[PDB]
Amino acid sequence: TYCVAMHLADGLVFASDSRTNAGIDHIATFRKLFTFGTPGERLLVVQTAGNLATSQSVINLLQQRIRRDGASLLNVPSVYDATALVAETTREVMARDSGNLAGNTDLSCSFMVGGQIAGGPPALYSIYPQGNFIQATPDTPFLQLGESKYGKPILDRNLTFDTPLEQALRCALVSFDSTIRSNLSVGMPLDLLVYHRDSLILPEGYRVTEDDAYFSAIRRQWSAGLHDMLERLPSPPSAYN
Amino acid sequence: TYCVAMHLADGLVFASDSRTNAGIDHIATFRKLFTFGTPGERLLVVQTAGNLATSQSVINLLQQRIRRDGASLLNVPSVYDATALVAETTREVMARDSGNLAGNTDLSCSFMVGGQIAGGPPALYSIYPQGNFIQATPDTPFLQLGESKYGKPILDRNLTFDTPLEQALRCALVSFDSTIRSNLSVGMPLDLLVYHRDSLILPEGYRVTEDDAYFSAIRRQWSAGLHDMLERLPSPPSAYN
Amino acid sequence: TYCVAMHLADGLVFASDSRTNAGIDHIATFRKLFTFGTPGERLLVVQTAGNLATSQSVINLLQQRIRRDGASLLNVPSVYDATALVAETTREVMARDSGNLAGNTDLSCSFMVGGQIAGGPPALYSIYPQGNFIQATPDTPFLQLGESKYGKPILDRNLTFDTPLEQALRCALVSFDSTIRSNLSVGMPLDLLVYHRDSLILPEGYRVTEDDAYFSAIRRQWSAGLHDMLERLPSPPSAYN
Amino acid sequence: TYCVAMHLADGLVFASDSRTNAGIDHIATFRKLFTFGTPGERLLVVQTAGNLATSQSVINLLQQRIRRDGASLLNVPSVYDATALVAETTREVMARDSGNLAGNTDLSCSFMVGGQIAGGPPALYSIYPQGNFIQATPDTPFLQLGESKYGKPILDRNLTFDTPLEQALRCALVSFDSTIRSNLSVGMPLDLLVYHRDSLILPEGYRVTEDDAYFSAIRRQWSAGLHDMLERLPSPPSAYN
Repeated sequence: TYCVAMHLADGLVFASDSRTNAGIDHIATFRKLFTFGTPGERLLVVQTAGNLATSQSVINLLQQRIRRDGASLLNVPSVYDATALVAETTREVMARDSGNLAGNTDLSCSFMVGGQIAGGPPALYSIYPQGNFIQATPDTPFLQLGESKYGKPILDRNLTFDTPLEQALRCALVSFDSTIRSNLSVGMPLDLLVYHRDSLILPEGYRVTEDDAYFSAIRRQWSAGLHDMLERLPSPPSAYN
Repeated sequence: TYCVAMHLADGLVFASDSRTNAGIDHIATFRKLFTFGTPGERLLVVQTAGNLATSQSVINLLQQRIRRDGASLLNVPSVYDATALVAETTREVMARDSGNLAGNTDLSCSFMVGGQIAGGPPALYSIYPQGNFIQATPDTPFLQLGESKYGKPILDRNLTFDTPLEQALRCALVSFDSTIRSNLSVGMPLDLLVYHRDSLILPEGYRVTEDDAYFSAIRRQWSAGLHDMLERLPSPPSAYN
Repeated sequence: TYCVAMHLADGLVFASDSRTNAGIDHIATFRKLFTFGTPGERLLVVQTAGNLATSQSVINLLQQRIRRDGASLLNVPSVYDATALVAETTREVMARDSGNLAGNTDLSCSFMVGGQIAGGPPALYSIYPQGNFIQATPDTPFLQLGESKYGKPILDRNLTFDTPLEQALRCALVSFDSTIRSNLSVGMPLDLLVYHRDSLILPEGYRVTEDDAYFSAIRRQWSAGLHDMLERLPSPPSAYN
Repeated sequence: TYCVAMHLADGLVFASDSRTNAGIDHIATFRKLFTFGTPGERLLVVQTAGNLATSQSVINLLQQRIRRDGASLLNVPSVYDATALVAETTREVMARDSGNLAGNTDLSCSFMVGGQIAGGPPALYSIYPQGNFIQATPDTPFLQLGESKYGKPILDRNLTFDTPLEQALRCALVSFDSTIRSNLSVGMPLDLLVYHRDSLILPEGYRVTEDDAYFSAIRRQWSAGLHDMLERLPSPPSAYN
């Protein structure tokens, strides 16, 4: 479980893995990036991390309620209020499943909610286990969920509010490369989605499998590059021994 | 997180850092100085300190509500009432996020609200974690938020109601210099804003980065100065050993 | 005294004369169209007809109270509530000036209140002498105050919800043309204001004087037109004598 | 925080310190003596003690309302009614700030209100935390707020209704001397005001700083005096051991 989302000058970029702890000795693939919207009016993306049961219930309820007269991700007036609604829904799910039977088992999960609603700029939020959330800004334009320390440095080094989408995406992919190599809880397939500021369309998004020609290639290149750079760095002086 | 605001004879000066505790192992840059107003009618500045999620929500709601028929920072009749509105909004945010899920986590934050509305003098208030507030006066013309003990002495020593703006700003910068050296929770970039009494314009404000020529220079000078004065102070008499 | 307001698909159009009965042998010019608002958040227009003293007092109190912590035209959450507030204020003024000293003199006046507040469509109301009101709709998209029968037919004939603003304004002007010719209590200068749906700006509005090139011209063309049509109408048959 | 006020045959004398508890680790200077009036018609003085936020709000509202059609310190018909108005205002402030958010924090404060309105004698009242008040009389011609036990004896010993103003003031200063030495919560600068019975002018008042020549001198003299008297008092008889 590792998710990243970026809010940049030109729009939004989302990327999630799929490897999921579904119980003991049951590791499995589950999508962690979901889209919602009406074309020409709004796009919203929700990413998930943490307890599967909880996050599934949350997503499921959001879907059921879309087709119902009352508060829903399709009528909510701002990306803020969408984020709040997700949080609200999370609280509701935690209330029900909590009891003596759950015991000390940890039901918490976290989300990212981003997108654009007609008539206001695109936005991106991250909801914490405890249900309070923060918004990405130009000074802090990307947010992560899950197992994210491994792939943070490359984003810290290169990403800024002005990074174009194609390059941000690329950057995200390298982030996943390092993460996958160094932590087995993270794993392919990946799910990506790129959204263009003010387009107000629902992009289809894309799934990166094991076999993906492009992702295989940039991994091979990135390795060769790192290995090169390392050999062509100077040796430590006398002093260092 | 360290913010300072001054209300002086000639106007207002505001300065904030940007380093922000956004969770465990996630320290990040977030603007802590926000401006609002209509040119020729009003300027209001809000500074933030404390819990990111809470303060962000508060600022976000104040922005959404500006573009809405009802109480807002643009229609409020006095700087006092602006301060009250911020506080009012804070209460509202605390009410919603509070629950079993937050648990013992500390959601409190503090604010400064200052500026000028057409037809009355400029004013500056500070709102405490508990939602009650105080007003800066000629006898107590500056107020601080956050991690402020480190840089308080220089202000206590030099600042008064009659200090001109350029000098007050300079003074503030030295305050930040000492603070940054002695406490890692405070950090650049800094955000400044100077407002001239009765101008009723929205100044663009200015951001001080790591690279800033002027700020680098006065830090280097101030160090040299202190080091000099210290060596040229006399030795303690016989008595002291 | 003659005022017209229209609520159309593309926005609002307001127009008022200025000739005012201010006592015996004291006929005078007074503005009867007043604007209020905060740019990017709301526009409200109030038009007046009836007793000068009363309407002036009403408008004056609304202005004073704008700059005061409490109910005011700037904080009121809807155009409806604005209208209600105006009415509320009117009642308050009538209560105070009523007494034995006024005697049988007629202190009543009427108002139109229209505009747009952020987050809801534009609206237009008319308040009657007795303080109860009605709202213009697509089927009845214009409302009049004062001496309005003279210029009603041209509006009834041509104006509809879908009439564009430039044409509605033109239509209003022809309404004033006929009125001014046929009733001395109505008189120039006129005051106009056009507001574009969802613009949320405060238009400067425009004053039509005696000298106005455009208004002089359309009056001259309209006359010539009417005179033509009249001569080219057929004669009544034998039967009619 | 220590304030004294005296109502004497020749007029009124007011004196306040300025040291103020404004939060934890934030002790600061705030004026605690405020004047109001119209020359040739009235003088009113308000002194404050207790919670800063509360008292500031009270004073602030009294100022705002002076410039507004309704009950205010400038139109109120007697010093009594002025006192009542201050109390009334205090209640209003306590009502608003009270809630769950304040919690158990202590928002109370106390005031003195004294002065003279044309056509009646000067008067002096003290308002208690609970909003009920008492009036100084010839038999009890001074009243204190704040930390007042330290400097009470010198007033009890020497002050009476017939004490002239210059001597009463002097007496007050000695009161502050002892208080300042024995309690750190009280501190300079001090603010004084002397008002002459029937003068109906607004005296400018005077601020006593750390550096004040006269106050430094009488402190030095008073010390020397006390030390002298003490050494020249007789020894206790045999009996006492």
